[PDB]
Amino acid sequence: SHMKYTNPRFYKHPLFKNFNVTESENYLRSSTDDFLIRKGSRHGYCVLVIKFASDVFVHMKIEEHSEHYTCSNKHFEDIDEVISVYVRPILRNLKSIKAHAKYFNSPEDAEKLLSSFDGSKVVYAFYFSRKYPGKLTFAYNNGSILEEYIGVSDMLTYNNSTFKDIDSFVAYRKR
Amino acid sequence: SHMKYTNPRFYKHPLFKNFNVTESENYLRSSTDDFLIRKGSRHGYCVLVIKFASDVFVHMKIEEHSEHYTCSNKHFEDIDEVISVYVRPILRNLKSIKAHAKYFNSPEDAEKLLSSFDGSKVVYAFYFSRKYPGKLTFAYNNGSILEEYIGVSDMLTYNNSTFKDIDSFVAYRKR
Ligand SMILES: [Cl-]
Ligand SMILES: [Cl-]
Repeated sequence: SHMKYTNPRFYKHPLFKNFNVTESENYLRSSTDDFLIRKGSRHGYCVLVIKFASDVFVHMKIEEHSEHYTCSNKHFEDIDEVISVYVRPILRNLKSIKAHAKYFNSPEDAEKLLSSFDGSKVVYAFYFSRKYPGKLTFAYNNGSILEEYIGVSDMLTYNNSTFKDIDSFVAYRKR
Repeated sequence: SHMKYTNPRFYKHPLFKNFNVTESENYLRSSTDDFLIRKGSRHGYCVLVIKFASDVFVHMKIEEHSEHYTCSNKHFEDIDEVISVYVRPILRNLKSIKAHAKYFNSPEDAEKLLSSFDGSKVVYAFYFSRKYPGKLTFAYNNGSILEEYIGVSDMLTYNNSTFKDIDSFVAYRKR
């Protein structure tokens, strides 16, 4: 935006925390909280921080305009609407992902399974990307270990395609 | 919105036509043009009208706010951005759809094919919905003629799932 004479309205919001990047991630590392909204380094916006895992954080710019907000190219009546329409279904998604039989917490620890490969079947694992916070890595071994990125929003997104959960993704990916 | 003292900015836009619903569809029926933006019946917005077929028109509210516009829950810097980001890929989609081997122009005329059913295979056809302008009807005969709606945006959307074209949709739907 450009600067206004009044405090940004999101300052008054209960989810708004006066944190920078490190403080947000710190606070989230040791909180039960899954997300917060922090201050942006320049005027006009705050930033939604969602903890994907202990060391995976997603920071999304939320812009404040005269009545509405915008977040990820979508438009929202208020911050509460960002949370219900946008954040909760992400969390619902993250919950399923980490419940999955085939989800692991580290690449390093999804390592064991990928190495157990006989030649009998494709071995595959899932773990969140640290190189691209917000991506789920689909890793598989068919002879060589390959990797693919899946987007994590309210759905799982893979190239053109879109999935409610890992299961349906798996179904599509094989056949 | 509520009323302002200045003309809505979209009046100045070259794609804006001072038409109501009938005039828009009329004009589109007999134009080579695929879409236009028309006046809304109340303040604060114009309406994108896309011709899907001779008697299928999709009307989408485009709201004008102080600098940005909104259309289908998405946010746009200007009307031009609505067109490139939103309308052209719809048109690219519509083009493919009507190119498809399995697309027909009327339900009535996708009737022949659905009746040719032997028992040898599932017979299926595609045609745009008139009951829900903006939907593509996927019709199939496996014993009885069933129907399903696919959304037409930049992608084809079917329940949870999303497709670039009919072909990949077909692939998914069978197996
Ligand atoms: Cl707005
Ligand atoms: Cl805006």
